[PDB]
Amino acid sequence: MRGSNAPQPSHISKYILRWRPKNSVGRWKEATIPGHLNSYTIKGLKPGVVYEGQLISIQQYGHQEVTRFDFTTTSTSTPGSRSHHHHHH
Amino acid sequence: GSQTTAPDAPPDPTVDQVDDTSIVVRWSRP
Repeated sequence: MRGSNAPQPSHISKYILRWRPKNSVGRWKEATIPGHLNSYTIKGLKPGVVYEGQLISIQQYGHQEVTRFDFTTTSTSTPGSRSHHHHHH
Repeated sequence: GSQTTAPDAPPDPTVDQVDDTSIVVRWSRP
């Protein structure tokens, strides 16, 4: 409605998902996701291996935003940390 | 350098549903 025409400086043409295991400082694996998706199922990740990840959003204006993230880092391997020994109420 | 002072940078992607060799990585685009 009302045209809604505006050069919004936030239009992604493609998302590049780059991941590489911490045991490798070599090449990153690259997967390109269409610039209208918000999730990707990465196949080829080793279980129990720390990975480096980079989400590069290529915007139509040639604007590149690289969001660096990590995987296999949130290891909730709590060895039964019982601190509860006081009954409330 | 940090040229992008505008908030058109995707927030930290969330990794859910971890399989043996696959994940679901979800990101929020501006």
